[PDB]
Amino acid sequence: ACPPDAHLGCISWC
Amino acid sequence: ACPPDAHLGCISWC
Amino acid sequence: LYWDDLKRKLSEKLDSTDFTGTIKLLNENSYVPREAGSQKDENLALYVENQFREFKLSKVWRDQHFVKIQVKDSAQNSVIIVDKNGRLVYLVENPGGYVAYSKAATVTGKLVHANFGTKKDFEDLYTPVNGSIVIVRAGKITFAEKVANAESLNAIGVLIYMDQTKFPIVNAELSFFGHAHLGTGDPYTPGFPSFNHTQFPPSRSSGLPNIPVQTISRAAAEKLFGNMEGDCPSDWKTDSTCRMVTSESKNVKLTVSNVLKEIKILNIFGVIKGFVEPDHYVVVGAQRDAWGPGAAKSGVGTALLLKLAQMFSDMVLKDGFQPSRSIIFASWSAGDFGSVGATEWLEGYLSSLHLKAFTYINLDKAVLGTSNFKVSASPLLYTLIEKTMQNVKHPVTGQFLYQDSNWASKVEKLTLDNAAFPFLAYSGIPAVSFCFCEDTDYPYLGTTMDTYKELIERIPELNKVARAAAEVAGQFVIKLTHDVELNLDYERYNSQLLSFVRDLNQYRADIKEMGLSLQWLYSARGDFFRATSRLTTDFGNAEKTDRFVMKKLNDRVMRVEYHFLSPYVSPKESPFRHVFWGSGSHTLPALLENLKLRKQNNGAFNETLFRNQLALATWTIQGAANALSGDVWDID
Amino acid sequence: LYWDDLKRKLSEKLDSTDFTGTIKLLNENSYVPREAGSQKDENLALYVENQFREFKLSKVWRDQHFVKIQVKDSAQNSVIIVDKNGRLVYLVENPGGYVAYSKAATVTGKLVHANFGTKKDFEDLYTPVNGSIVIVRAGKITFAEKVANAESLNAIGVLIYMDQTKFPIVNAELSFFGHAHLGTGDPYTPGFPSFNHTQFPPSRSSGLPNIPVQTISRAAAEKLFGNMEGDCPSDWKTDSTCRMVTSESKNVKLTVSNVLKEIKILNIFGVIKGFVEPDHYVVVGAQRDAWGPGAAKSGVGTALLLKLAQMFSDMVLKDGFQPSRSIIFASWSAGDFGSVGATEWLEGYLSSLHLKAFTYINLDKAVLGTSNFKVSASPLLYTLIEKTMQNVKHPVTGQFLYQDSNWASKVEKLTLDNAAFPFLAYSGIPAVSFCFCEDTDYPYLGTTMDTYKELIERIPELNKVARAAAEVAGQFVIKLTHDVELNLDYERYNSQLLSFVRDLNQYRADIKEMGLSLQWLYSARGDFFRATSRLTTDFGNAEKTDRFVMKKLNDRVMRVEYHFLSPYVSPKESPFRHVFWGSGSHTLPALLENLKLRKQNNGAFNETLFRNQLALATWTIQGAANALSGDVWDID
Ligand SMILES: *[C@@H]1O[C@H](CO)[C@@H](O[C@@H]2O[C@H](CO)[C@@H](O)[C@H](O)[C@H]2NC(C)=O)[C@H](O)[C@H]1NC(C)=O
Ligand SMILES: *[C@@H]1O[C@H](CO)[C@@H](O[C@@H]2O[C@H](CO)[C@@H](O)[C@H](O)[C@H]2NC(C)=O)[C@H](O)[C@H]1NC(C)=O
Ligand SMILES: *[C@@H]1O[C@H](CO)[C@@H](O[C@@H]2O[C@H](CO)[C@@H](O)[C@H](O)[C@H]2NC(C)=O)[C@H](O)[C@H]1NC(C)=O
Ligand SMILES: *[C@@H]1O[C@H](CO)[C@@H](O[C@@H]2O[C@H](CO)[C@@H](O)[C@H](O)[C@H]2NC(C)=O)[C@H](O)[C@H]1NC(C)=O
Ligand SMILES: *CC(=O)N1CN(C(=O)C*)CN(C(=O)C*)C1
Ligand SMILES: *CC(=O)N1CN(C(=O)C*)CN(C(=O)C*)C1
Ligand SMILES: [Ca+2]
Ligand SMILES: [Ca+2]
Repeated sequence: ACPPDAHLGCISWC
Repeated sequence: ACPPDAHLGCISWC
Repeated sequence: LYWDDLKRKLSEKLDSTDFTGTIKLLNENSYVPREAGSQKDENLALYVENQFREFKLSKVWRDQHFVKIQVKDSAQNSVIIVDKNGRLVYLVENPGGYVAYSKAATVTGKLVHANFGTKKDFEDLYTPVNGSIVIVRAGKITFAEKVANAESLNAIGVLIYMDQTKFPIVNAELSFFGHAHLGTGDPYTPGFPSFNHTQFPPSRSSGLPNIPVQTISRAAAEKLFGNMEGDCPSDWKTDSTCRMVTSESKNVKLTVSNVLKEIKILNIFGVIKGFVEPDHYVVVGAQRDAWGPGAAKSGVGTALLLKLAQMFSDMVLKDGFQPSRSIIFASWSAGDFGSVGATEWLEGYLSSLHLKAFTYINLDKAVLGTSNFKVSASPLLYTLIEKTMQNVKHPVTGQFLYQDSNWASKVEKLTLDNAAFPFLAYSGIPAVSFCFCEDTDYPYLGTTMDTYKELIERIPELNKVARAAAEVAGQFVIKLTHDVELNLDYERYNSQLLSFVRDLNQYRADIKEMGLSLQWLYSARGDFFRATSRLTTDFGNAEKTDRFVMKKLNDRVMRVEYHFLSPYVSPKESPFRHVFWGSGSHTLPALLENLKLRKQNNGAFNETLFRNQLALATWTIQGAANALSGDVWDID
Repeated sequence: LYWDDLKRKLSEKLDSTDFTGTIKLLNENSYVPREAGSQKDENLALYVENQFREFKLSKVWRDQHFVKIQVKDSAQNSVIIVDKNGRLVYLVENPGGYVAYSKAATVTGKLVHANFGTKKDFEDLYTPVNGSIVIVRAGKITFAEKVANAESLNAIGVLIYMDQTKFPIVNAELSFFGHAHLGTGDPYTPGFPSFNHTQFPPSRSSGLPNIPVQTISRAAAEKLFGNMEGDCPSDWKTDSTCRMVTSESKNVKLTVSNVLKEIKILNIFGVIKGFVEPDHYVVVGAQRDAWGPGAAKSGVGTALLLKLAQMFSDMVLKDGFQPSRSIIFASWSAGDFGSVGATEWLEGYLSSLHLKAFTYINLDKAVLGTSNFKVSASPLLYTLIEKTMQNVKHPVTGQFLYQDSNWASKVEKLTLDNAAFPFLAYSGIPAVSFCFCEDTDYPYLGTTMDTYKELIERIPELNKVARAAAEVAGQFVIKLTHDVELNLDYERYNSQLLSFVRDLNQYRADIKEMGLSLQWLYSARGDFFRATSRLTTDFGNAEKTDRFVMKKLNDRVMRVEYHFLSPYVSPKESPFRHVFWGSGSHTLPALLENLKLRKQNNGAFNETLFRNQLALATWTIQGAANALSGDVWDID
């Protein structure tokens, strides 16, 4: 599982 | 005066 | 200290360094995922920079670039099946992943399978692709090439999937990422650096596709195959569920949406300055960024970068290691988008790098398996590589890596997705990339399952294997920096030249019909050969002690790679100028490509082009021999 | 030996060497005339080569090129006046001379005077030239530029004459020669060498005109003026007989015929090898070929080449002169057709020359008069030049050449017809050309009256004057080869950068309107400045004795000129890549040219171009500063 905050590791729209 | 053999010094048509 | 001393000290450091622990640490939540320019990429950048400081390297520094990346946005990325009227029949998938630098567009058409999407895959299809959408399996070539090939046959969009056979993944729903820039670097600063000083002028790379591209799950692909007819050639060796063409009533509509974002990226550097010629250096490099957790993609390489810089710093600080030449360690961002961070550094500091950076070692994907040790590199590095394989041992078997006598003749050239490629093809820095590898591709690359868990489960011996990757690269560093010879084998280019002349000799009739001759190419290959003999003789007679005569000889070695960069093309419009390893109509392969088309006789052959190609390839080779030979007045 | 020792020994050799005798000898019948590639050119080539051998130079050698030259053929070259129906009115002239690389064609139209044919001459005309023939006076710019300017305003042909005022020639019937290639080198091998190995592929230079061009006598011009109306602006300062436009009933028809010949040309070389760094060298060069006898055009320069090589060989063989670096002496052919022999050498051996040839000294037309000493060069050479003028004496007055403090700010840049131009603009070798000169052009250049008789009659002091030209160049050679510093002043580029920024600052409103900024250019100029200070500091602290640290510093000096060669353009399509001294849209002048057109607001300004120009000029400068500054990791 990616962490719940995965979006902070994404420049693409999460 | 150029020499009488001037043509030998010419690649252009003399 | 001597080679033997340095080999043992390295062996020691290696024996005690903890590789899996470093990789495990890079898979922690703060670093995952770490798409280039994201908070988590930045976090890992700061970690790496801070580690470099702790290691007390001569100098630690960073570069900042603003680059343009087309990324998935909030809108629908979808593939749906549509009756011949446009009416929905079935949504297939809203894919999780995306393909960067895809065209944003919505397109509808037949679906035609093209295997891997190689030129020959396209050649051999019975179904025409003009005006239809293509589906291709991942593998063999880059996404960018798949798309370019398709677009050149007037395809209207592309789907990419992972077949079960080539990619045995339990989960059939798995998403995946990549890019379709046919190139490296920021597509919006082709041939110049993404620095504020440029003020970002309007400028677009020829490598950007003009059709949409999207990744889909295997599940999605199977649903589409269930709407398609025609058995796939069994020599494709895909799954049974494979099919070739949409049924007569059925179309598919691809919608992709993305936005062009300016992203700040960080390259993080350290150097260990040399003791004698500190202004000359090797570069060791690893991608830090990734879509998903990127344990194999970026973490392994980043771990190796870290441990290498640490060990070498210990060796210098503690065991009296004195490299004559310097060592730069580079942690690159935006590798996942096409070696972007590395390329911008090269473009930014070319004037500083020229004949100073004399080799590049890439660390990415150095550990994917344990079966094979595969390498790709400049011929200049083959001998060093050979020596290294003969004295480094496999981590599983206890045997030396050098099993195959003929290994050098099987080496594949660097490709567009490898970060060593621009080092060699654009800046003419000899470069090497290597891995412990299976015959299979590591299937989790570009997916959310590229984790430490998966890596160690698949490679229980990870730590020993990583230790062996590190030893390969460390030996390269030492042989490259410690001695008074470089370990760059210029003689290796003689067989590359033979191969080329041999291939060209096949077309002697075509040459004869054109009133042309091979004498001068033959003669230039002989000049190159003789120039290498003389240089090797000069090495043999040199007072090794005499640092001036050794510098003169070595500087000639340091111009060899450079002189194969075509001096006739615009480095902005054709950056891969290396006539052997680059891309475009100035390369030696391109010259053969063209000439082959003459037998075909289709008016595909361009004779004016071929005459100019032959001229410039001839003189580039002759000019390289002439320069290697010594001073102008000494040429015969 | 010290500078003082070497200066005196040179002075001695000079005092005894016989200049006029050498020039007289080169005007003998075997050498006259000596159009490039002619029997007589070849004869003089063999003489020169044999002399070099007699001088016992380290090595004597020759290069052979086959180049394409368009020359006058057997058919009619004529200008006739024609009534408005085509009926002959008057043959004006069958001219003796011709313009090489003219279009072969016959054209009829009005005749319109355009003074010298500068862009501004064309701007300021009231008569439109679209569709008519132009007449222009020789001078100010090259024939090639005259023609290009005319062709760009859709003129249909060109006539060139020598007005009495600017050219006081008793004989009004005198013919004259030149070329109209807007370029250097063989027009049919643009950007690559004219060597058999290329097999001469189809390839044509952008610099070839597409309209006909012809030289005519003053007599001929006067006859035409007697068919024309309109007084010429008195600020033209031409003769009274001048007029501007053909009368209403009168046309003129120009017919020119020529043939494209493959010609073998010879470059003849000697070298005096250096004692310490023989692989680095200065080059000294002189045109050997000419249409007509070419005493001033080629003989003076060739005489200087010979005597210089002789004296230097004596100095080494006899007086213990030990130059650290080598000296090449080059006798070029096909200079009269646009520095062709020199250009092909540069293109042929670029890989061998790169950062090895560190200066070029041209000798052509070094003696035209006695009034003024004029020089054109790389800024890198200004200080050496200054020092040389302060210690060399005028041959007529006994006073030092350095009269003017501000001389450096009045220097005009090298132009297309000077053979130093390609050395600097294409290969990035600092170069210098110089002369004793009048305010007038020497009127016999390109005519059959360029003889020894005319030269000595006009310059009775010829021998002393030639002796002084030789001393200038000899001092350059010694200062450049003898010391452990180079005498290349990198700091000179700071004022060139100031000038550029100052000019650009005039257009700050335009920059602001475009949302652009000058901060980075300003900042890059400061970086360059600081990098020059540090380097000069490093020189000041160096152990001069220590040959390694002196080589490191000097090698940085030897990259300065090179780093101003634009790395963004194709050297084949834009060979004059030097951003200061070259030609094309990548230069710094070009950037201002474009930006000036914005105020004009005519849609002449190209904003996308200007944005790309600013970016690349900025980074070229920044990149030069960065590289001069030291190692990559040391940049701020
Ligand atoms: C260099 O360029 C970048 C991108 O153009 C600049 O960063 C942006 O600045 C604008 C204006 O202040 C902000 O609105 C953006 O959020 C920034 N973009 C990012 C971080 O992607 C940066 O300021 C420039 N640096 C200079 C001029 O020193
Ligand atoms: C065959 O190749 C030649 C050489 O590359 C192409 O010619 C160039 O065409 C462009 C515009 O199309 C011109 O601006 C160049 O000057 C041309 N170069 C030369 C040397 O001719 C040509 O277009 C190609 N033709 C075919 C058959 O595709
Ligand atoms: C190099 O090229 C030149 C010119 O193409 C060759 O000289 C010509 O050779 C032809 C064929 O023998 C003759 O008819 C011409 O008279 C020669 N041209 C000249 C001197 O202008 C020359 O032979 C070639 N050299 C080689 C192949 O070694
Ligand atoms: C203004 O200048 C631009 C940039 O040089 C010119 O654009 C190029 O045009 C060619 C064909 O005309 C294209 O193949 C290039 O890709 C263009 N480059 C760029 C960066 O746009 C443009 O043609 C010029 N336009 C005007 C007003 O003349
Ligand atoms: C958890 C994970 O790795 N992924 C991949 N993504 C990125 O790398 C940006 C996308 N993603 C999101 O949570 C947005 C899931
Ligand atoms: C005598 C002389 O110098 N000229 C100039 N020409 C050349 O230089 C070729 C032409 N010419 C001829 O005799 C053909 C007269
Ligand atoms: Ca870029
Ligand atoms: Ca050429």
